[PDB]
Amino acid sequence: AARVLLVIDEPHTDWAKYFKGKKIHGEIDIKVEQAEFSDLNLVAHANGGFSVDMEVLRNGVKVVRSLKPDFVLIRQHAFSMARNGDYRSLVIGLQYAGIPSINSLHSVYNFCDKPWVFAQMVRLHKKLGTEEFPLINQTFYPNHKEMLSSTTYPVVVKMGHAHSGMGKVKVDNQHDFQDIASVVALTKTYATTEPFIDAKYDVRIQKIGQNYKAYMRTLEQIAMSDRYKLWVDTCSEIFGGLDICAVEALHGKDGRDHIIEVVGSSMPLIGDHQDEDKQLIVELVVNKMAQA
Amino acid sequence: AARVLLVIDEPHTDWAKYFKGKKIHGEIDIKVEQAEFSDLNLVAHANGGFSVDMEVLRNGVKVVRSLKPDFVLIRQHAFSMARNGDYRSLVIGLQYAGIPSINSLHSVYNFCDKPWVFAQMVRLHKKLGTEEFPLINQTFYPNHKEMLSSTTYPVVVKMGHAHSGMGKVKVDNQHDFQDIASVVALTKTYATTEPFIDAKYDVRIQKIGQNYKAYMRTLEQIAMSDRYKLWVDTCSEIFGGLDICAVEALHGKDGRDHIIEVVGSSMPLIGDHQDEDKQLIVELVVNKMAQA
Amino acid sequence: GAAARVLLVIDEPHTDWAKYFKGKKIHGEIDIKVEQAEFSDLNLVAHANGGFSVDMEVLRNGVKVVRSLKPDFVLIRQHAFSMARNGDYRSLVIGLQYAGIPSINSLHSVYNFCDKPWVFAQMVRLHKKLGTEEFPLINQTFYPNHKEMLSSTTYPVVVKMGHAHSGMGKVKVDNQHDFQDIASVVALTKTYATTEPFIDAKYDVRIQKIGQNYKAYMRLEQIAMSDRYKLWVDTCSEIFGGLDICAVEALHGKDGRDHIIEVVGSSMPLIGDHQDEDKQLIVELVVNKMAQA
Amino acid sequence: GAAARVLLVIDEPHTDWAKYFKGKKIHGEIDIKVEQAEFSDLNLVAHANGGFSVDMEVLRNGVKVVRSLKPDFVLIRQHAFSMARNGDYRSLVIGLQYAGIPSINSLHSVYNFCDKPWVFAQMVRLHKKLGTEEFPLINQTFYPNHKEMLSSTTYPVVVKMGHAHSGMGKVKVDNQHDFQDIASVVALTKTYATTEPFIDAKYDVRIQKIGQNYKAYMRLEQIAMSDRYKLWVDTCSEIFGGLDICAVEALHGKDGRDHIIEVVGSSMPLIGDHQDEDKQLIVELVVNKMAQA
Repeated sequence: AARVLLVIDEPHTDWAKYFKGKKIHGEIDIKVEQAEFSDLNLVAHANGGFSVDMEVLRNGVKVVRSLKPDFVLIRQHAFSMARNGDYRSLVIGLQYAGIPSINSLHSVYNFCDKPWVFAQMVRLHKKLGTEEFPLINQTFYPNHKEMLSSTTYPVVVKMGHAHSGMGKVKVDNQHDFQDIASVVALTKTYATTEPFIDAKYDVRIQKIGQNYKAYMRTLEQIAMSDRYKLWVDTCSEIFGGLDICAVEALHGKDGRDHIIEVVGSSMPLIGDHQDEDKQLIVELVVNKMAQA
Repeated sequence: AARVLLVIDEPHTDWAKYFKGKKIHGEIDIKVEQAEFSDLNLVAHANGGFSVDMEVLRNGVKVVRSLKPDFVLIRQHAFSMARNGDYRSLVIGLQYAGIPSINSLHSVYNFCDKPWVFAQMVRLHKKLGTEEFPLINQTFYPNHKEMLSSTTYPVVVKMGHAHSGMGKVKVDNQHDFQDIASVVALTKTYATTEPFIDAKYDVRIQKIGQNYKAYMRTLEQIAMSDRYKLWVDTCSEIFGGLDICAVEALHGKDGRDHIIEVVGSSMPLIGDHQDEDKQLIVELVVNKMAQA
Repeated sequence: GAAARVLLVIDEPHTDWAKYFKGKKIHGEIDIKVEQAEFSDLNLVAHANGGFSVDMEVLRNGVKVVRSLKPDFVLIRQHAFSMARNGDYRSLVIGLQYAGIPSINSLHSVYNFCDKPWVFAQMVRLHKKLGTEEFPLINQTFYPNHKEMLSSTTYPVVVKMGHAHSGMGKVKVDNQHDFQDIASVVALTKTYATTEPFIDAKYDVRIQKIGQNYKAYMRLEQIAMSDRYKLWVDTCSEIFGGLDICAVEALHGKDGRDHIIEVVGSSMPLIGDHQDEDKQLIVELVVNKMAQA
Repeated sequence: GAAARVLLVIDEPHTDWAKYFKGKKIHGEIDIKVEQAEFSDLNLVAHANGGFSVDMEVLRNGVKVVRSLKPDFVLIRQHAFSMARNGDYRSLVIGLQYAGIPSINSLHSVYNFCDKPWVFAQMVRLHKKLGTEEFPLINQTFYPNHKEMLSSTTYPVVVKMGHAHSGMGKVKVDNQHDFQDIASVVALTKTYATTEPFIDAKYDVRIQKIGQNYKAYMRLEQIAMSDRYKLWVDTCSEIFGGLDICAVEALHGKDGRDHIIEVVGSSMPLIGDHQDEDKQLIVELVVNKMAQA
C-alpha cells in the first residue's frame, strides 16, 4: 500500500521525477500528486475523515479528483494581497485534517504576515545584539495615520504582504514619501519602512534539514562561516522549527551587514546546485513520511 | 520609576481599581492604562523604539496620548468579520515592539481564526481519544463549493470568525441548508458545520494560572474532576501555553459529553465569583511583570 | 566501495541485531554495519573537538581481544546501572554523550534512568497533575537512606533497594520488627530505598510504545488498547525529553482497580509473541533516526 | 495569624538568607519563613501521594537536634556532590524531586549537574553547533576511567579527577611518565577524569546570569558585557531545561584568545563587589517563583 505525497508548487518542477523509486522503510512506494494552491480544495472532519480535491478547471478538459494525501510539501506562498490569492483557509483545512507537512502547517500559517515573521527576528536581534545578529532597522505601521516622515532617505516602503518584489517602493524624499503614505491608506493594510542600504552585494544563507549553503548575489556559492550559520540556525528555530529556510542579508559598502528577512519552505532554489537542493528536500520529506 | 500596564478591554471593568496598591517586587508601582483595541495605534522599530497611541476620538473632546506599555493584558477579541474589526495588525505591532503579554501575543494572533484554534483540539482529540477528550464532530469548509449535505439534521453552521453567537445558524433540513450554503458563498470565507446537540446543560471549565473553576449553565459552580481538569489542562497547552482560558462543553441528554471550543484571555468572566477571577488575573499579571 | 554507517548496539548476545538490520539502507543508498557488545566490554575516549573512539573487548574465546570502532549511532538495549559489582556504566553513557553520538533512547534519558526513584519522581508529577482517576500511580515512599525508616503506615509492604532490577532487590516485609531488619540491610547498601503497599494482584498489564506502535499485554495475552492505557504510556513517553521505546507496568489488584508501578526505557524486555515484529519496529525506528543525523 | 510560606535554603552558614528575605511578601500578602541548613544536615521521606517531611539536624551547639520542617520552595546554593567522604547528596535531590518541591535552580538541573563532564558534554554540543568563532570551548578529553590513559597529545596538561571542585582534584602533569603516575591515581578513584591542554593565562573572565541580570568580572574588575559574552552565558543558561542562576568561566590565554572552561549552576559563588545586589536579585527571583507556584 503506497504513501501519497501532495506537493503544492507551480508546474515548473517535476517532483514526481526526483521522488521516483524512493521508498519508505525500503518497502512502501510514494505516489507524488502535484498541484498549485489555486487548484485544490478540501473538507475536513474532526473525526479524521477528509478529502483533498484537485483541479476542476485545468488540463484534461475539466476533471474533479479526490486525494487522501498522507503528507504535504509546501513549496508555494500561501497568501498574497495581489496576484496569488488567499490560501490561508486551505492551510487551516490541512491542519484541521491533521496532515503532516514540510514546512509545518503551523509555520506556513504563521508565515502569512511578513512583519509577523519579522517580529520574530526582532526578538532574536534584541537577544543576540547587533554584533551577533545585524537586523536592518525596519519600522512597522499597523495603520498609515502616523506615517509622517522617515528619519532619513531614501526609504524602502514594503506594503502589506507581497512577495518577489511586489509592493515595494523606493522613496527618495519627504514629499514622495507622503504620496506613498496616501497610497498606503488606500490599501487598508499595514506596511513597513526601512532605510535604503547602498549594497556591495546580497547574501542568502540557506538551511535544508542539516545542509547549509551560502550564495552571493550582486549568484556565486561562498563559504559558510559560524556567523552565517548562527543567523540561519537561529532563524530556523522560529514557529517551532523550519525544515527548509534561508536568511537574506545585504552587505553594505559601509562594511556592516544587514539581515533583511527569512523565507520558508517556498524559498526559491537558486544557484547551480539546484538538483542537490531538490534531492535534499526529497530525502528530508521521505524521512518525515517514514517517521510519521 | 513605575511600571505601565496597558489593558485592552471594554470600559465595563475598572482594571485600575483591582491593580491599585499592587507593587512589583514590593517596590515598583503599576500605572494601569485601559482602552479598547479601536482606540489604540502604534509604531514599532526593530531597534526597540516604539509608542502606543491612545484615543484620538473619545471622551475628553479629542486627545492624542502616547504610552510606552511595559506589559499588556488582552481581555478583548482581536478580530471579527463583523461588529468588532480587524486588530490583527495591532497584535503584530505589539509583537514587533517586543511587549510582554497575557495571553501571549503569539496565542492571541493564532486565536484569530476559530477553526485554526479548533484544529489544535482535533490533534488532541486524535491523540487522547473520545473516552478521554470527547470533541464534537465538526466539519471545516475552506470554501462553500462542496457544501452539499450534512450527514444529519439539524446542523449548526458557524460562519467565518464570529464571537458571542454571531454568525451561527441552526439549519433543520436539506433545503434550508442549501440556502445557507449560498449565503456562505457570499461571505467569501470558510465556515464549519456540526451536528446539533440536544443538551441537558452546558459546562465551562476555566483555568487562570493554576486556579480551576467549573460552572454549569442550563450558572452554578460545580466540582472539578480529573476529566474536566484534563480537558482544560490539555487545551491550556496550545500555542505555547494559555495563561487564561476555558473549555466549553455540552452535556447531551444522550449522556455523552461534547467539547465545543476553547476560549483565550478574552474569555468572559462568569458566575458569582467574578471578583475572585479578577483578583487572580491581577496576581498573574503582576507576577509576569516582575519576572519580565 | 562506499563506507557503511556504523551502528553500535549495546545488548547481551541473545539477540542477533545484525540479522534484523541486514539489507536495511539509509536513504536507500548507504549501508549499515552493526557492531554489538555489552556495556561491560566497552571503553572510550572522547574529545571536545569531536574526536573519539569506542573500543570493544568482548572476551569471547579470544583473551584480551580489543577491536576498535567508530559508531555513528547507538541503540541501548541494556540497563546502564546496578548496585552490584560491575554495575556502573554511567561514565560510559557520559562518554557517549561527550562524544556527541546520537542514540535510542536518547543518552539524556538513559543517564536519567540510572536512578529508578528519579524516574518515579517524574510519574509522581504526572500523577499529581492528572489525578488518580486518570493516572492511578501506586502510593510509593522514597527514603534517601535507612535513617528515617522507623515504620510504614501499612504492612505488608514491598521494600525495593537502591538499584536492583529484573524483580531483584525486592523484599516483602510483614511486620514492624521484620521491617527494622530490612532497614539495617538498607544501611548496609549505603543507598536509598522505596516501600509501597503490597498489592495482592489479579493480573499484570504492560503497555508499550515503540515509536508510534502500541501494544498491551496481560499477565501472556495481548489485550486491546484503550484510551486510558494509551494516556498512561503517552504521558510516560514524554519524560526526560521523550522516550522512543518505553512501557508502563501496572497491576490490576484483586481489589478491582489499576495501579501504575513503573516505566521502563529502551532496555525494556521484548515480550509476548510479537518479539520479532517489535525488533523490526525498533530497526525501522533506528534507521530513520540514522538518516536524520 | 495566617501561615507563612516556608523557604528552605541549602547553603553553608556564611550567608544570612533570612535577612535578605525579611519583609519580602508573596502577592504583597503572604509572609516567608526562611529555614537554612546544609545538605549534610538533612534527611527526608517522600510519598507519591504528596505527603513528605524535610527534617533538619544542624548540630550547632545542641547534640542530636532534629527540627522538622515542610518547605514550600528550595534555593540550592550548595554543590550537591563530591568524590570525598560525605559528598553525595544526590539521593536528597532525588527525594526533593520525589516530593514535588519547586526549586532554584530546578531539581532536574541540580541532579544533572552532579557529573561535571556530563555538564561539559552539553557545552560540547553547543560548541559543535556554534563553532569556535562563536563559542570557543577548550579542547578537553573525557576518560570514563584510567584504562585508556596511555598518553595525551600535548603536555603540560591539566588532569581533573572525577568529582572535585573549588579548583581541587586538579593536577598539572608535564610529561609522559608523570602522566602515567596520575593515571594510576585515577584508577584508585574508580571514577572518570578529564585532561585539557594547559593554558598559560593572562586573565580569567566569569560571565554570570541571574534571572535577566548579567555581570562580567575579570581576574576583580567588572568589565562591560558584550554580545559575545552574552551569547556564551545565554546559551549555557538553556541547558537542562534552563538555569536561573549560572555563570560561564573562560580564560583569556597569553595567546590572545578566549577559552570556555565550564559553566556553574545555582551554587556558583557570588564574587566581586556586587555580592549583596546579586543576593537581592536571587531574593527577587525566588520570591517571584514562589508566587507562581
